[PDB]
Amino acid sequence: EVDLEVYDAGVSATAAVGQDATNDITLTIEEGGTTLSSPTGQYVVGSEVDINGTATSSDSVAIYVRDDGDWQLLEIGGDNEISVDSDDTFEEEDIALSGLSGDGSSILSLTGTYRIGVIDASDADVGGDGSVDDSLTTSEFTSGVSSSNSIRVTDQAL
Amino acid sequence: ERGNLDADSESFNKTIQSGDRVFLGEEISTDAGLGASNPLLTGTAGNSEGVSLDLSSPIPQTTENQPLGTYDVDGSGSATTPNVTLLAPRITDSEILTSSGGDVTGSAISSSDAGNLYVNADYNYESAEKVEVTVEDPSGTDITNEVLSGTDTFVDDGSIGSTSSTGGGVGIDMSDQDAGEYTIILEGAEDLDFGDATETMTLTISSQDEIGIELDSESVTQGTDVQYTVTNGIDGNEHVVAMDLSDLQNDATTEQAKEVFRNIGDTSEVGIANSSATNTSGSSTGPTVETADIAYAVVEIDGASAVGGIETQYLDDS
Amino acid sequence: ERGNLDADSESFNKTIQSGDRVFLGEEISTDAGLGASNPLLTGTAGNSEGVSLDLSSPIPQTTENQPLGTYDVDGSGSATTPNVTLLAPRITDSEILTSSGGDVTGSAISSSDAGNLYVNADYNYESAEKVEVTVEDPSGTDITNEVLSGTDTFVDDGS
Repeated sequence: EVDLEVYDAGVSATAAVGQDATNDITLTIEEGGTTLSSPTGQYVVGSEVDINGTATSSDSVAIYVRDDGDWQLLEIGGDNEISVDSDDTFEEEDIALSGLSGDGSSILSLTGTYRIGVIDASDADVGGDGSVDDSLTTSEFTSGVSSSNSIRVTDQAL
Repeated sequence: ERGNLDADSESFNKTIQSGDRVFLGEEISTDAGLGASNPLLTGTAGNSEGVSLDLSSPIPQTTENQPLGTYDVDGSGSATTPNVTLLAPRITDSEILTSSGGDVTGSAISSSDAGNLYVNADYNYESAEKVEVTVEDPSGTDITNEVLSGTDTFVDDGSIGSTSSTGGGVGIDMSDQDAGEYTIILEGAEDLDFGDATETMTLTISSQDEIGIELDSESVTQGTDVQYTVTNGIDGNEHVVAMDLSDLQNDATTEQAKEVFRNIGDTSEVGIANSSATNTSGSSTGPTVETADIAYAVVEIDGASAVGGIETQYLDDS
Repeated sequence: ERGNLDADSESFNKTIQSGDRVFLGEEISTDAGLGASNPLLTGTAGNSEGVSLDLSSPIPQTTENQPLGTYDVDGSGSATTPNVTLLAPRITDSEILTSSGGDVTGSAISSSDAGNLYVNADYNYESAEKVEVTVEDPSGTDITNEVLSGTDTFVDDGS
């Protein structure tokens, strides 16, 4: 719950710390939702797929992949982020997850069942420069607003 | 001073000297100048002769009770002595232009690119008062201080087409604001804000719709021309619509492939291009039909959309 | 120059000299000429006497706030010095004629014979600006560059 306090006319800023508020108003603030839709269920190794999902309260989002350890960052490319429209939806063009350069993509190259999740810009290099450049652990990834879904990679076909 | 208003960093001045100009809605200052040395003025000729002009009081408007013209101290006579001519306040043209030109007023623009916009206008009253700019959200609240970037809210006369903050015009960074339709309000500094002296320029902010293309028909036969429209593009920039030569008929010639796209609409140049050179419709100097690999037609955009056309004749039935 | 516009292959010119004519919707150029040497002008006689004409700004229209007439530098007086008369822009007559005469405007014509058509007009503003021609399809698109054959889209006065 968040409150707003007003003060009588003519009061100074410094002198208003102790005096009681003439009136007040309160509002509630909750955390939004950030989920992925398309990178779910199945994935052919080496194939290209789009990034589909929604983000109610987000500006920059990053995609991470985890398998028995750290969440290795996936280098999507330009600025490692996706903007969100007014409809609380973010999208990306067709991207080959394994094709792209980075150690994050290397986990998905081998056949198996893994996990992929998205996270808002609340990380911001877990404190520092305004860029998503880390490999957030389980505690760091879960602490912020995020969501993950199970994914498994299937070998190629013809 | 008066007539050179920005020379003293003043937004206005009401110290009228002899022979200067005065506008309809002014409020003359009775301090030193031609407001205490000569407060009573009378008309000279035309519809204004005989009519008096009281400088100690605000001047009326809409060309009633104060006809436009030169005013004497003696009236219609043989004296040419402390002097006032009465004009009308006017805003003639005003536009919103991007950092590299291109009017974007009354048209939706991408939030990403709406970060270096400019506001320019031409107004008649430059000797008297500058013109203010006030950005208003669709909810109707003054957000000017949030979006202001420079020039101190004052835009000079002329300076239409000024893409830099060095010239007259104010820059607004509307990138941070959400999607919606916004209104920019221009009006005089103090008094000249009534009709014909103020103008509201609208502006739409929305999510960047990627380039959209539509056809008036999808199922057509050969020979039937089809008009294609490009939608949601930045004004003043040149798109390229490409045509894969594999869809072309095999028995086509070099001159037969350069006429797939017509000069209809906003199309600028037509021809066939390759990774190294291009063969336009002007001459058959570049790649030939077998040498080239793409057919193109560079097209600009005026407003929110541009329209072109194609010749489905000599196209493979697929 | 001004008054002989096609003599310099120009579609327009806004360098007004003393004694020339000016039309309602013009936008005078403040460069060399009677736009920086004398930017303030006042009326002479009739309904235009006393009224001022600001050359540094676009000129209003519909005969309001700018009465038609000769304008002095001094106003109604004993001076006949840098000078402007204000007329109105006008197109009087215009027709579409076949290669051997015969008006075909507003009338259906055969596609076979519609291959050597001409467009002609008479306009008042010949000293200031030429008049453009723009062919529009029923769908409402500029097809001028496809159908143009010559004369460079500019049609002269008379003719």
